[PDB]
Amino acid sequence: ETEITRIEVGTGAAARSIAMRIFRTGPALVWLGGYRSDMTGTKAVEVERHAREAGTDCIRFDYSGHGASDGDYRDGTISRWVEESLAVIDHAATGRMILIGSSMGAWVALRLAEKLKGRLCGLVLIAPAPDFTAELIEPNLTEAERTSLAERGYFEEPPEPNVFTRALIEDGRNNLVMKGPIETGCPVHILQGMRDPDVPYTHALKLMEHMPADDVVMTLIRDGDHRLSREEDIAKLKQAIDAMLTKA
Amino acid sequence: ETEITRIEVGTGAAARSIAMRIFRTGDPRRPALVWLGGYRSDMTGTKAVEVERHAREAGTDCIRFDYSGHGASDGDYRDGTISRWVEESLAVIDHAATGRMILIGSSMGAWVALRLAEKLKGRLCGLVLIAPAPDFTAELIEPNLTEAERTSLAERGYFEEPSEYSPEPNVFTRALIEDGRNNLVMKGPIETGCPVHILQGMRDPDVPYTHALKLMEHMPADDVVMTLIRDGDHRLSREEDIAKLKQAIDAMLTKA
Ligand SMILES: [Cl-]
Repeated sequence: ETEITRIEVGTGAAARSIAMRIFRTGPALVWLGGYRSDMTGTKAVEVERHAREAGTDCIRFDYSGHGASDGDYRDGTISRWVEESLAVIDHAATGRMILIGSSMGAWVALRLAEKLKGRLCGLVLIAPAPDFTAELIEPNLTEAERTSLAERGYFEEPPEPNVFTRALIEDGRNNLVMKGPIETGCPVHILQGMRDPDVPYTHALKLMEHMPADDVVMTLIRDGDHRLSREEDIAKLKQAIDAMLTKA
Repeated sequence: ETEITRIEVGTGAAARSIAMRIFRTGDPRRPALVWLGGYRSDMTGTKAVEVERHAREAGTDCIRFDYSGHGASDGDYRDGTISRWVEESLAVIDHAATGRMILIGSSMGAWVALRLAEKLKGRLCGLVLIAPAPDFTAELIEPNLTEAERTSLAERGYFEEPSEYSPEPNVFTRALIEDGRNNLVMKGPIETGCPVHILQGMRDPDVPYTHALKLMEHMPADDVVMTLIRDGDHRLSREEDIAKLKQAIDAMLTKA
């Protein structure tokens, strides 16, 4: 329903076209997706759908190497994808916004939250995966996996296998957000499933511990997995966005 | 405000009178909210009054009562056990809690609510647990007993914890801790037969919020949700905390 518009991010051989779907109603919502997802995913589609009911705009886009944007995802880094998110926000966000980040998008959202001090009114983090290169991937590397990162510059995770590049892991240490106290200046809501097989729910708890006292809430779902895309999971996401909208 | 009525619970020398405050406002199965307070709590406390207020606003009944040795009920709380307080709660439910029930248990009341859910499986259609403290005798007291507290338990049958808010110290008897073992819910799986919502504060000084994670890991993979409040304490009685409590009750009311 919402048509794709595009901006060029980066210069020279790093220049790449970023696809965006900017919805305008008749406090925008901004979506930041996962590591190898795209803006047509279930949760992303439901966020713009929430914007249609709350009478607000919605900003969705695809990272480079994702969805309808240029490039190979194996050439991407957190810095590159943060850059694209900033560029899309500067181009589309005409005012206040609520950042909604899922997994790697939550890591991107937290980096954007620091540079945002439009203005941030709320944070909704879905199965948040901040610092996952240093917190989750690095401590669980087999000696055969790091040998691949040394001789090949990447490693493969077991129908197409996820490839984590050496550059992604190295750039991740320059984008760590759990370096200390995390002041977002806005209410925060975390959605997390206890049966998450990719981001252990304690990782979300560790992230929440790094946030100060003021308005951080977590909805912990006992039977939820990493995607959290069931109808009941989406219902709680919509309620978390509704809470952000009522306190803004 | 709400009239106090009483029922005798137990037989013989164990008989004791339990004070209740029954409020009466889907339609053939009018649900009742049931409050279950914490250790040494009172049915006139902040959370309990708000639960009856929520029932007055939602058009449902409300069942408030005091454990033996608590509030308006007979007895000395130092004579009580989890078994006795589960017993009284079941009797109050059987006498007043008509039809559909949503048990709202705070701290020790959450342990009682989980025991009631096991025994009732009217009928339970929801559990709201505030700062849940299941098995707190074996999980929270026993592992932190000093040598002196273990000795006074053996020598005198109790140990004391001075209170920084009241001149009366807090007492934990050997009977409460021993009988606690016969009431553990977190040994083996927990099945409640009804959706469960947990309210917990990360800054809870009396029940570590990890304790409520352990509780959730013992429950099945179906409709167990926790609202974790970053700056909440154990009381969870601020205006913002009461708000989330009413939201939790309303959510339980929409799922039958
Ligand atoms: Cl209270």
